[PDB]
Amino acid sequence: PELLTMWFGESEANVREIFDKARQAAPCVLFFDELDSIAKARGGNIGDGGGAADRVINQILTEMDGMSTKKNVFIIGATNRPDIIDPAILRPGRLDQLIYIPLPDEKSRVAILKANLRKSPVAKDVDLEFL
Amino acid sequence: RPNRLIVDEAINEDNSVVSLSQPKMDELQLFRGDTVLLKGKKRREAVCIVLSDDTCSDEKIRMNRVVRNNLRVRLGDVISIQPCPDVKYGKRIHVLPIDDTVEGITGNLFEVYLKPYFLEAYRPIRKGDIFLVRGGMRAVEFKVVETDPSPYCIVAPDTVIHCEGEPIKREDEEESLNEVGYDDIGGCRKQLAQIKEMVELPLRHPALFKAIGVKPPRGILLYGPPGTGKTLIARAVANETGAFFFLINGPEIMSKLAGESESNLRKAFEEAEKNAPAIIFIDELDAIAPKREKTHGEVERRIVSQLLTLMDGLKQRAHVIVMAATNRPNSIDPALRRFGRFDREVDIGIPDATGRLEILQIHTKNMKLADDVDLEQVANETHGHVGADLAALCSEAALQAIRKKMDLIDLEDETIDAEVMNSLAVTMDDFRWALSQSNPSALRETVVEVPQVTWEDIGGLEDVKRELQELVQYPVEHPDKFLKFGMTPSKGVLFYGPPGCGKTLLAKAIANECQANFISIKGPELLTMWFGESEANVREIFDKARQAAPCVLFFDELDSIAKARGGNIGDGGGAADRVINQILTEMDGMSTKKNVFIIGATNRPDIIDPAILRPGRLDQLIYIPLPDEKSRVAILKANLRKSPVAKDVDLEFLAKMTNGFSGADLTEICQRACKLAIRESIESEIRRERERQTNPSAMEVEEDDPVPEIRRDHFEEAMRFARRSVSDNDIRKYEMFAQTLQQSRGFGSFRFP
Ligand SMILES: Nc1ncnc2c1ncn2[C@@H]1O[C@H](COP(=O)(O)OP(=O)(O)O)[C@@H](O)[C@H]1O
Ligand SMILES: Nc1ncnc2c1ncn2[C@@H]1O[C@H](COP(=O)(O)OP(=O)(O)O)[C@@H](O)[C@H]1O
Repeated sequence: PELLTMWFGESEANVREIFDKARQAAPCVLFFDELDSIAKARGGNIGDGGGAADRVINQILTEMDGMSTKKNVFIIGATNRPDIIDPAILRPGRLDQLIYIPLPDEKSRVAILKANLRKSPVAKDVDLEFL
Repeated sequence: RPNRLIVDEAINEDNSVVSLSQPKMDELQLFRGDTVLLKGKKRREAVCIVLSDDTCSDEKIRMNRVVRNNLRVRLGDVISIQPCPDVKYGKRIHVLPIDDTVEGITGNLFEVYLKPYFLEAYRPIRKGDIFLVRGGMRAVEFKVVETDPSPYCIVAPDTVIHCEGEPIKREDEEESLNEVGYDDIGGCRKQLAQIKEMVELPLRHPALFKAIGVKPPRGILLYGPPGTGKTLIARAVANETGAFFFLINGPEIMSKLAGESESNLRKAFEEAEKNAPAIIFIDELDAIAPKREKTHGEVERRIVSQLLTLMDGLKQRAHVIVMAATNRPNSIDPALRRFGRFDREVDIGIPDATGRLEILQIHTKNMKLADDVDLEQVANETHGHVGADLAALCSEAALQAIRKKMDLIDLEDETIDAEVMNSLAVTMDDFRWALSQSNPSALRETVVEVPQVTWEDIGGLEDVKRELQELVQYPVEHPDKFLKFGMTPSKGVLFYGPPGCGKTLLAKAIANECQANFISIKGPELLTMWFGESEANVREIFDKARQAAPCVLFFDELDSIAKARGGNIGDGGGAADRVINQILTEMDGMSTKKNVFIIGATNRPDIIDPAILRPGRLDQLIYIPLPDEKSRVAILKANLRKSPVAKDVDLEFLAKMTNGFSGADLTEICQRACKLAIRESIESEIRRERERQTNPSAMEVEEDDPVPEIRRDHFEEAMRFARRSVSDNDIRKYEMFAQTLQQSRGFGSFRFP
């Protein structure tokens, strides 16, 4: 939502201020949730906001290129659809490593339930492993 | 000491009655209708008649303004009650009026005023008091100078009165009952309660407050549409609590020439600080402290800086309270809303129908109404008006009534007569004309109020009623269990189904049952904030919604985004998703504690962007089925209850035959049946005059066949062209969108324990 907010009007000020805030508070783990939102938005009938999409992607690319490697500021991005994203990002000096996150199965699921149902009551009757 | 009690505002209008709670009534061994002696500051004694009331507490005595001005006390003071059953009958009196309430009367004050007041009243009186009697058009107050036996006596049918004598002057202790009080404000009960809560202690008890050593409020903002009566509220508080109300105009200070304007403001603050606990009222704050962009000149910046410095110069020891009045809180310069300066904000909204009723009731206390007055109807008809407009309405209705009959009454040369200004009875023909010529001032504003739809208005939909009652009522009624069980309450509900199934009625009904403010937003408004600016238009709406909690915000036709974006235009998509992005942004940011409930409505759910349908956001979906032959009988009863019903009723083929009708076509069927009835009635009337124009006196009496009646024939002339509002194919697609979830719900078999 914030990415699209700085996609329908201005594009430059917000990226500069957010990267400055991230750099000044080092160390930090900057997070870019739903990096595919712009690609999903402009992939439909809408075909006018592409200029601002170039603006946003260019800002992200430029103030990743301008970050000194001595400063400890990571960048993490999560995308639901990887293929339609810009392949310029997946270049050395930018987001390079790709980690695949599978769907939890069986033995992971019982741990998921154990973590979730800590809550305050209990379930001493039904067996977690069965479900 | 079982005598000391604290005074409080009463409800009864009679001057010589007070309200006591039953335990104090029993403990003091006093009976109903007797006389008791009351005493307070400055050694003032009064006589009154005890009346019962369970609402007041033991320490709380309810008593109205005239007795208070007799006792020379204020709210929250301490008075003591003593038994007085020895009061005897009376004798010669010399009741006299005051000069500044009798100018231009010149009438028989004995017959017009005192006789109605003392007739079957048995009101006791005491020497040296002031009592106010309501009459023809003004307020008249009389004073007693002596009586026999002195001072106590009760007016009896067999006593001698004299209203002859020159008017006396003011007692010189003010005590003017013609000023404002708490009874002159209506429709703003909650806001007045808040103001009393946050102002009464620093002004009434300064010594104890400075003893405790806690920071008092230094500024209060009142913002709302003009004419709602903010200055009235400030004046009422200042007069009743006891203060030195000092008013500072905006334009008057602004237009004072050269750089001398600051000197007046500084002198005002320095003079207010040196007198007493005061209430400085800065009127039209936005006139002298506007936004930074608007301050083209340089004197405005100097004035604003002077105001800020003077406001900051309120070091600890200061009983001065600054109150400011303004329009919407966007014109004020942001630097004024820091801490130490104006921080508290109170919203004085436009009154609703009930509030209009109390305003009209207040403004016509003097006027002599007729027996044809229907003030509740006028209040129900006058939506979109503020206090000043209703005051002007009453005033010019009185002028119309006096104008209609003025030659016959005595126009004299300089004064009036009391008798002639008593048959003046304003009637509904005057008020209808008054409404016919009047321009409302508010109109195009968002209105928040309790909807009047009751659960019985809607028919059927028991499952949806149960789900809504579970979802909205439960979190606010038993909060502890939610916290103790891990469960974290839900935020909103999205409705979907065929159009015309009554989603808006259900939302209004649930808002009424939950007893919370309702705010409705229409599709056209969303389209308006589409084309152009969408930033603030989704900002002040949420600000108002959050400020007036508890609330049930309703979004109608949320699907218009895809309805208009979808097509051959495609260029409105940017400003389009601006709106949805703003909705998501300030709907994911609301605190879970806030009890602001969001409800969405749509009829083409497949095209809604699935970003909204996520956990934390609007998640629960309730399907509203198209009513069919189960419940249309209830719908028809609901929408034909108001009309003068019919004979033989439907209950039958009328409802039975139709299968697949929404509410809209049933309502239009009712409208068409009533239209046919009206057409028949008017045609019979026109025939009656077209027949009697050539006839002599035919003992013309009330026989005109005017009794309303809508027989089966009218309904027959109605269902001959009714149409199926909802097409059959729509059901398929809506139920397929439901089937997506239901097939995702397919796995439901009971597993092993
Ligand atoms: N109970 C009431 N609520 C609101 N307004 C009222 C009430 N009683 C009287 N009024 C009218 O409201 C007017 C207030 O005038 P004004 O000071 O201009 O209001 P504001 O300054 O808030 O615009 C008075 O002239 C009075 O006639
Ligand atoms: N008990 C009822 N059930 C269903 N509809 C009703 C009922 N009573 C009245 N109606 C009609 O339903 C309409 C409500 O429209 P609304 O539900 O807002 O339309 P939409 O569902 O398209 O938003 C009213 O105009 C009214 O004429």
